This record gives sequence, structure tokens and C-alpha cells, in this order.
Amino acid sequence: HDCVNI
Amino acid sequence: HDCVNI
Amino acid sequence: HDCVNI
Amino acid sequence: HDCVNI
Amino acid sequence: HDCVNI
Amino acid sequence: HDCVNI
Amino acid sequence: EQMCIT
Amino acid sequence: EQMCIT
Amino acid sequence: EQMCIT
Amino acid sequence: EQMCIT
Amino acid sequence: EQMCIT
Amino acid sequence: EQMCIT
Ligand SMILES: [Fe+3]
Ligand SMILES: [Fe+3]
Ligand SMILES: [Fe+3]
Repeated sequence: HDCVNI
Repeated sequence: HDCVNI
Repeated sequence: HDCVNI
Repeated sequence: HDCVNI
Repeated sequence: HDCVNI
Repeated sequence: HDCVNI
Repeated sequence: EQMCIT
Repeated sequence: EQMCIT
Repeated sequence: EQMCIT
Repeated sequence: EQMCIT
Repeated sequence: EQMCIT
Repeated sequence: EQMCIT
């Protein structure tokens, strides 16, 4: 899936 | 890479 | 309580 | 802008 | 799972 | 309430 | 829709 | 830290 | 469509 | 750190 | 729309 | 830690 780091 | 489509 | 609108 | 601090 | 419908 | 924990 | 930090 | 959809 | 934290 | 909807 | 973390 | 769209 498409993610971003947080 | 800071973004994802929603 | 801080918000965004999606 | 449509942002919150996390 | 740590999720919300958006 | 419908929440994620970050 | 509103998404809020508690 | 919690983010909730109202 | 969900936003999930991992 | 911020989350923004753009 | 996009969700972006900065 | 990641936020992912599923
Ligand atoms: Fe990666
Ligand atoms: Fe990477
Ligand atoms: Fe990457």
C-alpha cells in the first residue's frame, strides 16, 4: 500500500 | 516522499 | 482539539 | 492551509 | 489494526 | 469515537 | 469530514 | 496521541 | 479506503 | 511534524 | 486529495 | 512508524 513515514 | 493520495 | 477537513 | 501538528 | 475509514 | 492512535 | 487530534 | 473522525 | 498506522 | 491535506 | 507529512 | 492508505 501507499504510505508515509510519521 | 511526503505524500499519499486519498 | 485541532482538526483538518478531508 | 489544512494542517495539524502531530 | 489501527485504522479509520477515510 | 472512531480513532487511530499515532 | 473532520479529523481531529484529541 | 489520537486522531478521530468526528 | 482506510488510513492505518503501523 | 505536521499532517496536511492538500 | 493528498495527505502529506512534513 | 507509518501511515498507510489501504
Ligand atoms: Fe519504503
Ligand atoms: Fe524507505
Ligand atoms: Fe520511501
